[PDB]
Amino acid sequence: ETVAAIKTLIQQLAQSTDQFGRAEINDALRELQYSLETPFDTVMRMSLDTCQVAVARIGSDLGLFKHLSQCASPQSAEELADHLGCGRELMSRLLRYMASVRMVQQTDDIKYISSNITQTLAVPGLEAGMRHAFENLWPVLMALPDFLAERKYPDIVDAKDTAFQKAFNTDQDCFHWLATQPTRIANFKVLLTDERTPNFLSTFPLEKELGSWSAEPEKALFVDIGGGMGHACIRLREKYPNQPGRVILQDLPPVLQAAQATLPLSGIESMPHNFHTPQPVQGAKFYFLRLILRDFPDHQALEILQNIVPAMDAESRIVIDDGVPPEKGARWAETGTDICIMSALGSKERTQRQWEELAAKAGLQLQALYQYTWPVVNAAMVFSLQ
Amino acid sequence: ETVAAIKTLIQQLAQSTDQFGRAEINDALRELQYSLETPFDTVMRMSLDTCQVAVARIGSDLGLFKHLSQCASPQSAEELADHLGCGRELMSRLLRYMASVRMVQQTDDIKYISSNITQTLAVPGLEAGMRHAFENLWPVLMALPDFLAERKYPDIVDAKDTAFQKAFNTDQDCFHWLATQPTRIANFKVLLTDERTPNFLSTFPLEKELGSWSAEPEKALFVDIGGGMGHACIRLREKYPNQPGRVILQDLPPVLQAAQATLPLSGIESMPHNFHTPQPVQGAKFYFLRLILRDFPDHQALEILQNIVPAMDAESRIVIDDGVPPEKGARWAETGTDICIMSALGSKERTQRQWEELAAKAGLQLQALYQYTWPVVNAAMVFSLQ
Ligand SMILES: Nc1ncnc2c1ncn2[C@@H]1O[C@H](CSCC[C@H](N)C(=O)O)[C@@H](O)[C@H]1O
Ligand SMILES: Nc1ncnc2c1ncn2[C@@H]1O[C@H](CSCC[C@H](N)C(=O)O)[C@@H](O)[C@H]1O
Repeated sequence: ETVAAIKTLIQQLAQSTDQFGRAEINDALRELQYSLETPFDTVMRMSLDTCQVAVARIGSDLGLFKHLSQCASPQSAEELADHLGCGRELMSRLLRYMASVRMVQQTDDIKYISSNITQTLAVPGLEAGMRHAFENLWPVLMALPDFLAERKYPDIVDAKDTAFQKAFNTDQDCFHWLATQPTRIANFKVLLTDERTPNFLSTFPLEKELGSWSAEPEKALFVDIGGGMGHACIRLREKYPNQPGRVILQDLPPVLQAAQATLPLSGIESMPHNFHTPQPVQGAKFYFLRLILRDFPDHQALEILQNIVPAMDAESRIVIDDGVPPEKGARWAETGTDICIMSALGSKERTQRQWEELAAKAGLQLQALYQYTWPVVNAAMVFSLQ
Repeated sequence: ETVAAIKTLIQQLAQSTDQFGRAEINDALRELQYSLETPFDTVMRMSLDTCQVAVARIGSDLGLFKHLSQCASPQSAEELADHLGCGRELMSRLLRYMASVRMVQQTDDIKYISSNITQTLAVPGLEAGMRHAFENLWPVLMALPDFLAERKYPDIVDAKDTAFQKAFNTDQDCFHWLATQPTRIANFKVLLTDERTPNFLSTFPLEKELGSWSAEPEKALFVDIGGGMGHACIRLREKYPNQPGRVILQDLPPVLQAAQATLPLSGIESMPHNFHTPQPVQGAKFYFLRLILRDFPDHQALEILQNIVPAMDAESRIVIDDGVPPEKGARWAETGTDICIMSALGSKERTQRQWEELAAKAGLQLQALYQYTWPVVNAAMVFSLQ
């Protein structure tokens, strides 16, 4: 059949390229889908695609993805239902739906095996992002249209006056509201254990950027500001095991104690630091900010940069590792993020020119930009004092 | 470039087939996307694809899609913002996101024109379907995971005990509650103006099913039970304009009122009738139920059928026009519908065997099954007395 032939050739093209080529193919397949659906199909697609997150959250509550990924033969719906404690008819209907969207696979004797998506949802860090989206993002998006209608469609600029405050009936911003929320801290801390791949070290020419700087007598090579579990520090020490200089993970105390389990015995310091205060480490080569500034409106993002600038020597650099969407033709993964951080945080995705304008207000100029993902661009941008 | 070549060749294959083949290709493109995405891509897709309904809702509130679909030239974001009463920065970011998911088209000089999806969302009945998804379906899906956990995963069979009651904090079932909400019933009435295509008359062998039936003296040929705007009656009269016999649209008076604008001035009777009460028309050739019975659990669906059966002749037929999902390999459109109607109405999609089991409890037997859509199957099922 022509359908089998299409799948075979796209599969073969996909395996004949790298992860960025496969991402480009997937965006093309998505664009083809939208161009080819009928009007009624469009409305059905938009209506039913919301089911995926709800049904993933149920499968996660039942432990279904973890169980199915460990099974060694196809499982019947009754076997899964009786094992996980689910009603037989309910489980059979959830599995039929999951099979239709490849969350599981259905065999021709109507049994079930894991798919690539089953394996994904069984990973704690990824499972946690799905649960984050259901419990924290969905309420904000559900509130955005009426929030904007009430306020007469304002440009959102303040983290304490956006859809989040209407959706959760609070007056705090996300950061502070979450502390008051037991169940959501546990999922968030699990979320921080996910490590995105690839990372900036795949294209960052660290030796070229070192240049005229010296680690002697005891200077810091790398200060990871808000570095979470410290994945950037770990990958840096791993890739450049012979480069001298302190490598310092900076974050809040509760996150730093969680990171102790995973950090190496030696080579990475843990330093409690609130990045809304002056940077304590002086003259470091790289002050590193990964997925930090995108969570803040320009006013607060600027204050974070101004808190680092007085610690910089002439050879110091601020490295912002973040999304850099293009000026036109932006893709859904970076425009969707923009709407979400608008609605929850009052912040925004920034083009290269918007990053430069923000950094110029802190006294900085862009020296170099090292993309490491495509077609949705994440880049390490290297800034020095003007 | 490979991506351009894939789009060219899929587009050419799509143009060469019919709507059923294009739907087959679209399901295959979806399956390829899901198998080719990375684990991180899966979570981002699940997370962000719900932005689409939220942003469509906003563009609907602003009249954006209706406006853009009437525009004779590309519009800048500033021109749209100022025309529609939206903040310029807000409108720019919404348009960028809409273009990235083909809800509009962005030009090379960063202006905006209608896409196929813009035109769809400008259609009142299709727009109303999207607004229904946002305001009615979304809160029920949002409530389903916690509802199932509280009741430890029951099999849902009661229309007054499902996620709908939790989501809207009421003890009414969905049908009664909707009537007490003026803006929601108003949207619903616009929703009824959308006419699905193709319809059952494309494969229904009317003359063979009629045989020698005579309309003499006063008999009805076609009774459209819960017929809405009467599309099935209108199409029947248009395709067989010389077939004698009355054609009767039965619904509740508020819906029949909205139908008068569209009905032909002669040939179709509007008869108020509650299908939970005994059927007034005796001895009709066809009692027609399109997309009625899937809205009810088996007990209440049985009673609707039992209200008709005493009116039937030996020649009378009940025609159920509804989804007939396969025993295996069902598609996302028909399984996702099953999960939505579970959560909001306590009902279910039914396989052919499940329809026959239900209809036998009313003393009916299946005589013919006429599919008219593929690969998601809708069929007219013709039942007679045992
Ligand atoms: N005021 C503050 N001072 C220092 N760290 C903060 C902070 N507010 C939030 N954070 C931290 O900022 C991080 C945001 S997510 C961390 C992402 C990390 N840079 C990475 O790419 O791996 C969290 O670890 C959180 O604990
Ligand atoms: N108790 C009742 N008696 C008669 N009609 C009812 C009813 N409850 C709901 N309805 C009607 O049933 C219809 C369901 S949707 C309409 C579907 C229609 N058969 C078609 O496909 O074209 C609505 O028009 C609604 O007004």
